[PDB]
Amino acid sequence: ASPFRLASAGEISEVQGILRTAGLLGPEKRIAYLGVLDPARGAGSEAEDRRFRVFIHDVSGARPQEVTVSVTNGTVISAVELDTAATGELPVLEEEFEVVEQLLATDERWLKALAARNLDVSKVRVAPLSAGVFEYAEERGRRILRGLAFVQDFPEDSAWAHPVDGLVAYVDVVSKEVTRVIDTGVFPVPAEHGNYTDPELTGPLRTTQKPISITQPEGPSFTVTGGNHIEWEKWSLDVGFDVREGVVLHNIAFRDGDRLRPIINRASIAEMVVPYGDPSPIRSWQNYFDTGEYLVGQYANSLELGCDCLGDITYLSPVISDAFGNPREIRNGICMHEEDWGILAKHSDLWSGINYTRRNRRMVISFFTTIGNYDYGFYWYLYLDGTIEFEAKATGVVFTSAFPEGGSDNISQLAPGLGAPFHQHIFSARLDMAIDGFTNRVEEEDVVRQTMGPGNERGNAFSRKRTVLTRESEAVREADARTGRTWIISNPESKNRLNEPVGYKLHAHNQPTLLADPGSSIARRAAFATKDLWVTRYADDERYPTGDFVNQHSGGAGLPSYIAQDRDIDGQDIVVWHTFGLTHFPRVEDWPIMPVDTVGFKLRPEGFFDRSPVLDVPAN
Amino acid sequence: ASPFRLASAGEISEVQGILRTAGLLGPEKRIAYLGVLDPARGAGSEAEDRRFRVFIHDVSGARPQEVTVSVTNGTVISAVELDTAATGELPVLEEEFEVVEQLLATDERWLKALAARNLDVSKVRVAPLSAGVFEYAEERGRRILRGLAFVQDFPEDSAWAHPVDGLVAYVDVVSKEVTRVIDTGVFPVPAEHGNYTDPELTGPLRTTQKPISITQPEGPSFTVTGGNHIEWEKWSLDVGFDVREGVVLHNIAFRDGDRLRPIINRASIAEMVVPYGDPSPIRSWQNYFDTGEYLVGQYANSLELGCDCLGDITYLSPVISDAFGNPREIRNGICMHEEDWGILAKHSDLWSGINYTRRNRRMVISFFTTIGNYDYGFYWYLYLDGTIEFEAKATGVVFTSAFPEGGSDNISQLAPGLGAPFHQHIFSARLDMAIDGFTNRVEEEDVVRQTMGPGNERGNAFSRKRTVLTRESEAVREADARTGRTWIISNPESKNRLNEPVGYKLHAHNQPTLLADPGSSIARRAAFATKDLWVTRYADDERYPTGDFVNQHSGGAGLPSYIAQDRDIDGQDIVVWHTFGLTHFPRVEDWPIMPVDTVGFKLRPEGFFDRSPVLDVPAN
Ligand SMILES: [Cu+2]
Ligand SMILES: [Cu+2]
Ligand code: NA
Ligand code: NA
Repeated sequence: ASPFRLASAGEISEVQGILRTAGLLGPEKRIAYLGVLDPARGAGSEAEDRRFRVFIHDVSGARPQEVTVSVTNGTVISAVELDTAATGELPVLEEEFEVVEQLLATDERWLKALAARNLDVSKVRVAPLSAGVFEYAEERGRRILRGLAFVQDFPEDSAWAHPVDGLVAYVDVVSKEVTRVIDTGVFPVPAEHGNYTDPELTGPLRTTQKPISITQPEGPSFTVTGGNHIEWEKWSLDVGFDVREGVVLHNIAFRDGDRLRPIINRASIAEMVVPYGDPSPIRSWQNYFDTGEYLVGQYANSLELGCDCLGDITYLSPVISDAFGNPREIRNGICMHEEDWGILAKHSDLWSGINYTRRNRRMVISFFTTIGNYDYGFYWYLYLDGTIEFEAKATGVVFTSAFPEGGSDNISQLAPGLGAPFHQHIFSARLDMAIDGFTNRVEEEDVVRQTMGPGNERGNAFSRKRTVLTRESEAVREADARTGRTWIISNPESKNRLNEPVGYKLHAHNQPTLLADPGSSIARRAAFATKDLWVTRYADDERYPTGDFVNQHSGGAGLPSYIAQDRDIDGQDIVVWHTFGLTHFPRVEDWPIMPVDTVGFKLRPEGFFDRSPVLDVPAN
Repeated sequence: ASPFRLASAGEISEVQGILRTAGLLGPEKRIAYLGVLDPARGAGSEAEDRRFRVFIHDVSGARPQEVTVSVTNGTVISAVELDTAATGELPVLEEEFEVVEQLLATDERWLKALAARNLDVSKVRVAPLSAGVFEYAEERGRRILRGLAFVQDFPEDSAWAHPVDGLVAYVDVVSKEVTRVIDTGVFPVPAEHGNYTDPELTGPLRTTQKPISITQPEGPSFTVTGGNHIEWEKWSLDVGFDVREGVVLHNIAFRDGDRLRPIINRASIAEMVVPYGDPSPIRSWQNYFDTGEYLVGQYANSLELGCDCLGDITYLSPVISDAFGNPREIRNGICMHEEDWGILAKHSDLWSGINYTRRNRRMVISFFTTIGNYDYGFYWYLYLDGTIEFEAKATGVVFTSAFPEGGSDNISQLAPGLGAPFHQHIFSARLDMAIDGFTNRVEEEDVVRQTMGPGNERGNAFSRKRTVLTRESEAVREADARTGRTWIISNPESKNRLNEPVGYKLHAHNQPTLLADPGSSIARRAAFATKDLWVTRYADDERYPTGDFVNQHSGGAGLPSYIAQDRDIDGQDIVVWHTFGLTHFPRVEDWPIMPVDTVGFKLRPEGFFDRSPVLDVPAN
């Protein structure tokens, strides 16, 4: 019944038939992206209109199209040819991963470089990497992928231990041409293996780990209705899934007594960028937008009970489309469960003699994704006390290079002759705010130091200042950990019983933002990442901080272009964009597979409730 | 057998007898502090010498003494009269808590102020607060406590909801004199109650929370031997307990294959300070060193299975001394258990087709303490991958005031007429480092931005710089979140297989440090808190960042005085002092009892192991 229900297999078959009868899905076509569109502002129209956005690629070489279709009304709504030299290529196709290794396997120049290194071609894996935009003018308009080579000694070998440095090729995957092959010098191929399941490397496994058993004998405290509508401990929300963004949260709300109070209309990780800091021309072009270029949702793992998700777990299995419009189920793609979170509140009073202790709990909603050497867990947490937290978990295998003779200021050595280039993982959270409704605004809050003097005779005083962001042109903000800087999203027209506007406070981790030079290509294409916080006026088509077509776009689209409109955000329908990430100087302990590292943010109520919202929690 | 074993009841009886026969523990004496001394550097002396340090107070008015005794040799080792006007008062006695309310209950000036507010004296609770050092010259040399009044409407009432503003008194607890009573004006006593167990306030309790069951059918994976020696998942350590510091960790080490590698010799929270930012003369003197002035260990709660500690929990019950030298057991004062911590490592490889997932685990060691309105949980965590984390959990009831007519820049309103002054909770972690032994050093690590140009043609490069701290005079460091600043403690004489010095990286949360004016009394007495990081050369008697006698000391002792020696720390026996804390602008949701807020730090291996140390973890 709900317009926010997950796309069904049936709905996706219907989309493929509508594109077929309309003659848009010919045998030369590929679906590069398919997703349900969110209902428009003011869903007061009786009965939904399930619409779908589709990106259609033409392998033969024709121009691609952007298509909207209504499955409610079996009709194509719009269909637009795209000039990709202008607005950007389409997302990388999964079938294109192999084409780079196969195109290179017959190229004369490729084989010359391999033979000079005594590499058997059937042993060389080639990674299909996004091209970006640089100085090669013949790439404009063309669908380009660059290739980096790794040696696999045998089928089960970890190729990441054997990079082939000094060598890169570029590939046009439509016309199937190796446009360039660059060989800047021979580097020794690192010899040590990195197979983390070889008893030779692991040694004997531990016998010391006794089991931890986490059960819920009466089942879980949350309920799911309609496929994806969660109700848990006064929280209410819909779990959506998009093949580009991954897990999306809609209609996050809190049942304060008898009325349902909205908090966030839509929450998602709307882009990630991984820029590399090795200035070597073999790699100085390396930057991946995993979300924008590859679509992280389509590589969601299936999560195993007992290994990935432990406890009483409820699964969701979202449906996406393959390149031909057939429905594909991702079995057990989303984990949801509650877990114990220690003490919520505690006090033993000397004067009343009353002792009081309550436990905290969190709702967990997660999925895990693999793009090549990288694996990423996306975790959303809901806590009893109203706090909302996001956490990214980064693991997998580090991207490797050779370690140069006598060192490097931009690469870490992980094993003899084996290096790891410096890089970042930067995420963009897009928070469509709905603090007690849609009239919201953002204040910046700084700690204020006071000087010893009149009115502050003992020099102990300190305060805080709040600056309202009224226009988009002044809502591009930087962190300042030293002054305790946070941001409050409030509703100026909704007050608590103290006659204060209700609000939520955003707590950032204050990690470094984009390190690249402001004149670089990557600072241009990933402008959102140069700043910690952006606020925009909501608009239906302002969906991604980089725009709709990241692959080989020349830069400027998305956030820098939205805020140019200089719209009013003082008490309006606004969207908060928060940049946060990890700056990774790889360590020996990251090799040969890396332990999880984490980064995130959280939002806590700030005068949203009239008292603590967890007075009614039992003792058990 | 171990010299780091917890003090026993027998040992404490023996201490009381030795002080008795020696005529130091007369009927006018009080033990204000008793603790075991750590073994000296080079414990190669066969058989230990269990020594004890004792602070002895004289209620009659004589001078107090500092005494060392050996229970191994039943002899007093040293005994020193103290000039407390010079070196500071002794810690606050527990029996002194009542004396302020009883001394004030017969004072003419106190009763005059109460009658002008129609307060029945038998209903007024008085909080015994530390005095600090300010402008009152008659306080030098005297044992002073200040008193703030709260109304209790009935025995089980929460007095914190009913502060009596505009009123403070000062009290000499030795001669029993009310030295001053200041009444700066009448404020309405806030009327709403804050009883969080009253069904009227809580409403009906939730019936929606189903149970979470955490069991270990084969028992826990860690072993305890000798009372307090932990071995768990290659970790090894001793859990100590001191009535001032609380839980202390000794001899933290990691079993890397066959050899036992030390990491940290001694870890403790060596001081906490809570400064208030309300400039009102009723409160502008308010600062508590809970550790230094009150001794947090002696207020450790007893932790209930199922409420405070959930799972398969092992308890320790430490023994301390009461004011008369009788042993007092704190039943179930320390919780230790392991808990599941999600995914440790994960990768699905496209080319090898191998799927790999491991879970992480943490060892938990905690206690909980109550000082008046405040409750604090101290958590030390040990992780499979070598990470060490500390976490403070702050809860209890916020300290309250009246909320003034038409607002305040230094106080939050929590209920009609009820305010909460701004304040901080600042902790000092003292880390006696032993990275693969005692030759250690500290480098500061900053991210380095590079300009687009020659050698960096595409403007993508970035690097990092490490600055060695060689003398104490240059080891007073500040955070800088914007440049990713961290600190590495390494051993220049111990290398990994890449010929890099092994090391651990300290990750700080980068919260604001002491906000008070640098000329304030509190910036003088709490100098450690004005800076994020200090490094000192180890010395037996350099134990606390504030010195041994915090109560009413005029300032400068501890860290600022140690570093003046300008000793060498480049490859030496060093101690790291890390300042971290919470800046608390109270919110409505903090009332009437506050949900937990957290702050901490962590240390991760940085080239300490030759590869990942968790390759040998099973799948289960
Ligand atoms: Cu990384
Ligand atoms: Cu506080
Ligand atoms: Na909004
Ligand atoms: Na040391």
